[PDB]
Amino acid sequence: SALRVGTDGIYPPHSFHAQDGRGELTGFDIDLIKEVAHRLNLKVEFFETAVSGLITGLDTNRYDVLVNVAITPERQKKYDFSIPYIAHRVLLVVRSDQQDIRSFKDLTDKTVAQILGTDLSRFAKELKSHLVFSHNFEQSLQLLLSKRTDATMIPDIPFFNFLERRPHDGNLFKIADRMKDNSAVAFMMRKGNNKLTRSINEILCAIHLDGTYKKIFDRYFDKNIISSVPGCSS
Amino acid sequence: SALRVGTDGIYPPHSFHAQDGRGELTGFDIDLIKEVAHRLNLKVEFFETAVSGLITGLDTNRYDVLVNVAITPERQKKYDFSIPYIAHRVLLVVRSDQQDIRSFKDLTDKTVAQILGTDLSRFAKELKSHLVFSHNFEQSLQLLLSKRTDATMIPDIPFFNFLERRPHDGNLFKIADRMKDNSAVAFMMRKGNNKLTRSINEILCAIHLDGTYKKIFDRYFDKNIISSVPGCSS
Repeated sequence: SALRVGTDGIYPPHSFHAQDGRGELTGFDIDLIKEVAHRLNLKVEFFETAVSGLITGLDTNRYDVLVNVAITPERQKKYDFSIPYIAHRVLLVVRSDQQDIRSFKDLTDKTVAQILGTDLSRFAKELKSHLVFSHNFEQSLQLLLSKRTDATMIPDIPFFNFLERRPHDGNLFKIADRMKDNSAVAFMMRKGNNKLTRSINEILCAIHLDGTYKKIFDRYFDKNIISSVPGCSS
Repeated sequence: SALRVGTDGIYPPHSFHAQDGRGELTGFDIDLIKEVAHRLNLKVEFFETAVSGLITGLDTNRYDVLVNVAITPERQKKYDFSIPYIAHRVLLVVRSDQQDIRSFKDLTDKTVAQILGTDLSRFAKELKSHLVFSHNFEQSLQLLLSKRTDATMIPDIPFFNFLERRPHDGNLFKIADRMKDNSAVAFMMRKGNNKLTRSINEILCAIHLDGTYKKIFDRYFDKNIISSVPGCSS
């Protein structure tokens, strides 16, 4: 009777602690999965783990659901996904006065802040960038400001949240490039609980249809900048 | 050897026969499921079936996949769905001379063309319209133009396709209302069909990532008018 959810609560606006990190867990993905659980007549339990350990807790049955996971073919082979519930676009962020980075290709031989254990850290490695590993988005941006790194590839959702919380810091950063396509994000689960997946999917449609999706979406994000996914019918 | 696909082949641009009905099946959804099948090393076999029998056909095990199905919570209770591959927006279309229909609510006691067996048919009956049953979108619009009905609730994809083929007719119609959300569209399967579903999903991700999705989409649709879904990551 519990839905067990793994997350790292240092990632606003997805998953963070209220009162500048001192209070209860909150965020878009948190609110959404809690609403799902309640509609399934389940209590939600959260577990907080460093990002580089999130998948292994799922693998070893410490919890059942991971939030905010980008869908990839390798993941689809090994895990089950909900229907997508938001999308992000990857941005190439540099200091506002940087002049030698105009594309993802220019990251070769440059120093780049990425989160250990992520797909973007692997892409940076494959580009022959020089990586400095950060604990989260905030730290990636701070490494860029301090000049430890010259760039960071960061999804739009957290970057724009950063700009809303710290608008006077905005002038220190610019977007040099961005991926041509966005990427679907879903809840990720172990293979072999079709029943749970379908139930989550069903409730997600209901949440779109009665306006609850929009209410949770508008609590965290600006619809002029961040993409939603399509709604449902019936 | 074969992927068995049910479709109704009088629905451009989704599924239709080349050379004015005489040639091969083609269309956005057709090309896409053929490309999926191809990457799975399967031959495709199409079972042409009227809209009113598409979902019952699937119940009846006459084929394994249905194309171009809107996701709804009732459907997700009973069937499996792939991740969404396109979205449509339901429009309320009337003649440009109509004076008394300004919302979906105004369809009570009006005569409306809808297709037997669809959610929009059911909606029309709930509103207490008088229903004139159409056999496809083309006939829904012709019933409207001929004044045998005063409205049809129709998705944007086929409506704009109609205008594209009749480039001087835009002024014969107006959109009086539209649903507040667009609607996710996916492949539908019998429940239990979890390995086929996974396979289709991994393949859909691949098609987005290598640009093939964009290629098929641009073949049929104007991206300034029709919504796509998010891409994937790797």
